[PDB]
Amino acid sequence: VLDPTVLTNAITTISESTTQTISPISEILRLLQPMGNDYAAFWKCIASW
Amino acid sequence: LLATPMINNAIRSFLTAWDDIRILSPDVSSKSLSAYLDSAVANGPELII
Repeated sequence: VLDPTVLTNAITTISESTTQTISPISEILRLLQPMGNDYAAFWKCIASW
Repeated sequence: LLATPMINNAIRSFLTAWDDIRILSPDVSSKSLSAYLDSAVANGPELII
């Protein structure tokens, strides 16, 4: 059961300064977390093999 | 689009101000490029009488 509060909960507790303009936590949290189909691509890849 | 608002606001000033390059960008007178070419034809002499 791939639950994405395990990846998110590890990145969200790295400490970064808020005074920086470009924030390297908010970029990757924008990168993966909008979610389409609860990450079912992985099943398709596995199914295809 | 993540930036301190003062910085993000600054980008808009730069980005749009160069949008007026695109109002007079590549000229759509590609058919009238020949009409630029047609302006030089009428000052041709009549060699053939």
